[PDB]
Amino acid sequence: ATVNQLVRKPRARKVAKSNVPALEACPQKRGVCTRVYTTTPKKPNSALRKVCRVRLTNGFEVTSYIGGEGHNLQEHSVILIRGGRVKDLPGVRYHTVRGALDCSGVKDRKQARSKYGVKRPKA
Amino acid sequence: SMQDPIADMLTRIRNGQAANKAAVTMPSSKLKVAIANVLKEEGFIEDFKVEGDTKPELELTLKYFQGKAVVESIQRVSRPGLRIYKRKDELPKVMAGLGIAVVSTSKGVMTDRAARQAGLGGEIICYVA
Amino acid sequence: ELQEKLIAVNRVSKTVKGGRIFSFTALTVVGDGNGRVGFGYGKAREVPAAIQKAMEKARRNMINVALNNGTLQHPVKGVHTGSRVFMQPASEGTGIIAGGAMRAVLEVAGVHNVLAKAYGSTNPINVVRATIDGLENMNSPEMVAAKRGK
Amino acid sequence: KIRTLQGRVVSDKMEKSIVVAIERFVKHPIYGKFIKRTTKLHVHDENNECGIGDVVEIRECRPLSKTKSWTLVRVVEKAV
Amino acid sequence: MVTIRLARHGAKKRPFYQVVVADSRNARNGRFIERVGFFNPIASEKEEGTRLDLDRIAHWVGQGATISDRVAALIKEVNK
Amino acid sequence: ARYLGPKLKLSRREGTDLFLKSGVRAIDTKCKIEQAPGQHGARKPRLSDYGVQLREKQKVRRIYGVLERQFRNYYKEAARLKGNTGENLLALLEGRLDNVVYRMGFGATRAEARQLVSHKAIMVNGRVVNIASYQVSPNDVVSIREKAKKQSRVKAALELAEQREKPTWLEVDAGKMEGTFKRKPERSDLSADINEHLIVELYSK
RNA sequence: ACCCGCAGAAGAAGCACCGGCUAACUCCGUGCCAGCAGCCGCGGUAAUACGGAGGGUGCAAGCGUUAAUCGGAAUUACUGGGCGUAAAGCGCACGCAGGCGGUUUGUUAAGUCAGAUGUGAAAUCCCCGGGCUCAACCUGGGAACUGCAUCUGAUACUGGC
RNA sequence: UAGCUAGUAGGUGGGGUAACGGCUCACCUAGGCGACGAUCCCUAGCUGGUCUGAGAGGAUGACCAGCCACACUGGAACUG
Repeated sequence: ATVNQLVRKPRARKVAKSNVPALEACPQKRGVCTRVYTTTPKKPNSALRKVCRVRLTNGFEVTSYIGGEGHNLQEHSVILIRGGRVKDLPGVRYHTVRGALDCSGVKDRKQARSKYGVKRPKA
Repeated sequence: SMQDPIADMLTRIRNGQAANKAAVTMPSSKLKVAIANVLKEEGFIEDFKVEGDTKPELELTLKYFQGKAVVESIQRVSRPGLRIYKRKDELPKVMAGLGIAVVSTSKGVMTDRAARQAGLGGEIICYVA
Repeated sequence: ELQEKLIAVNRVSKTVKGGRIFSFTALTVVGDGNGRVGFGYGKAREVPAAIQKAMEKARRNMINVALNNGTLQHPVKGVHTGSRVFMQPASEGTGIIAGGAMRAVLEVAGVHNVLAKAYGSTNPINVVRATIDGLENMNSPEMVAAKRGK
Repeated sequence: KIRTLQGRVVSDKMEKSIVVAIERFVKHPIYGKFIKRTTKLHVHDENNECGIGDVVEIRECRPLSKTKSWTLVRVVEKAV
Repeated sequence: MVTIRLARHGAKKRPFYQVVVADSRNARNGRFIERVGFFNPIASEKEEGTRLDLDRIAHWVGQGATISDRVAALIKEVNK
Repeated sequence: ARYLGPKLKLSRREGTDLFLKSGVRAIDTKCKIEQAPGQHGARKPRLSDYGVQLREKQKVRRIYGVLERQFRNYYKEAARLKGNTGENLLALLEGRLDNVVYRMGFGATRAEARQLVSHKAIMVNGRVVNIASYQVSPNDVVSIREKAKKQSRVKAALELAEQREKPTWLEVDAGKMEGTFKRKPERSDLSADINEHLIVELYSK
């Protein structure tokens, strides 16, 4: 550029990939879950993947991702929703937390028990 | 036009070396001559002459040792908008000491070696190797 | 007297049918650990041939490094396309300083008291051409009857 | 030493005081070069020797009036 | 106006106290212009007990600084 | 906890006894000595070659009884006060109180020498020391506390002092259970199985 | 505090990871399905990648996960970027305010630099040392805040005249 | 979002404050301000400082020191 430029203005910079406005700047929110659907994934693989429609207890409505040895969800029973990157399906931003509210853990685990939910003690 | 003395003097010399010229000519001034008066002291030139009275021209003869080249870098680095000003220790050690810096001081145009010996600082005009 | 080293190996990309080609590329270096270096690139079928074409190129060239106080005689620029390399001297009793891939070339030249910046492509087969453009741009005077230094 | 400035008269439409414009240098926000900046202020005068285009010398005093702290010292150069 | 007083020399629950010269107004944190020894209220049979600095006090003896109740026995705990 | 499980595994990974569980003649003990672990072998990939320095760091960590977080701090101290970092670090871990109690023959192994420090049996310059990280310097005097000098595991460690290389930089006498650290180790005067030209090339992460 | 007893090894070890980068791996179940990952990718009967299982790798009283903000991005180029084409030169010319302008001798000392005074606390990163078992906390001076004001100077260069 | 404007702009009296000044009650004239973004609208505690780094800045405002306002709210006054 020419040596007199960049007067009375700073440089513009880029935003750090913020994408989850229904969370109100919080790490998580509650949602009731209303419908479940199936979506065709990208790149050639013998696979199909699932999504759920979620109304949030803060007046929003979005589509969220589901997995962890399949799904356990049911209408209006209440679950948690947070940000999670995919990749796994196109056009999606949100993820479902396991071992919390109506959402189950993973049945019978011997390692990695601090991830994706594990059964409660007794007996 | 003669709008800038340094964007003339250094450019004529740097391009004159790419032409393998023994000597190069320019419109003369007491600033261009004060720089030649340092280049001769540090051994870069073997001669310079000023001729023309009321339209004076400066012609300086580069001191070659064997075949080609006499300057391994000849840059201004400073700008007319904001010039490079340095305090009495802040004088640059050009090409890690294989070159020199030329300084404008209240005691005239001199080397960073001579400015440091005089306890002076000022404005940098040339960075030379 | 003599130091030898392997820097890089890569298979040729080409899908040729059907399958891929069996050609490989290699990059090796030779030096003395005292002030000299040479380099070689080679292309042939499978690594045990490609590495030998690279060694036989590296064993056919040798350039001197200009040294003073055990470090570079001056800071120097050397360029090949996207590899815009600048090499500069370091402090007394030093070696890290050098790391990454530049360590592999300075290890056969013998001088880890040298700092580098690539200002673009660090691609090993191309940056090695820019460093030796810098070694051809090293000054050895041949000027001490008029100019200061040494 | 006294606290003084010089500047040009730019409006003489008031009952006693005058309006004067002074110039100063300020640094470019990244390239550090000095560039020129105007300051336009009211100046205290009770003698009425000058009008627009004239250049005057001014001194900084005690506060003289609401937002006025500078007084006219002398005329330095007349327009034409 | 300065008085000879104490200042806290860190160490949790373990009082060593630095002896300092300061004006006896406003907050007691800092405000001291010179250090003149250590009160050392926790030393017992050690060759490094209660200490003075006979040069740093030399402007402040006699009338030079005020003496406070806190240090009125310092001259008999030091050697001497 | 302090290592846990069998220590002799480290001596099988070399094919040479690594001075582990040593007693009396330190030979045989029907422990599978000089035999390789496992059965698949054999026939193994020949490193990255970057892994060669990570394995060389492993040897020094297992021998001198230190973890990565502390090894990085010893490298930072060794990269100072002249000489190369590889030689300086290999002499800096030699200056540990737990290693000096082992070189003075009061422990047959570094695990039982480190036990004397962890159980506060060790004295340095008339002060009792409970830290194994304690730095031993030129002319420092190290001894066993007077009512612990007669404990028999220290007397059983003297059986190795007549078999090992006498450390040229320190001097000791079991008739008083007292020794002195004379000088800082030099690589011309102490030879090791550690590759000193590899442990300099670290970090690199 | 600091030291000394009674009880009996008495109450005290996990967390992530095991296809590749990435050290650790093999044996069954499934058979392009179902499940898995940071990215590349895995899966049709020999799956080290899914479930199951023994051991192993790395960290350890912690180990993994994550949110925001920086950083690699010399991928907003002050340090340190471009505009024939891949992304950018106004349709074009004129011009008020701004930016920029030959040369020498006087003169001024604003800008620049020099000799000093005053200050930038506690700290920063760093060099050397101290009060307490180490350390915090507290230090006690260096290195330093390269600016801002005043005093006393220099006049080449830039600007004023 | 490009215009804003009768303490707005200069002047004359007498008050007020510890003190300069419209701070204040009353006159006499028609000026003054805006691209360094005035006006209009939204939103808000913050500097020395921190993390990263050759250096600098977007964001942040703990420490260790400073610093604007509030005590339901909208506001006022005395004592000092």
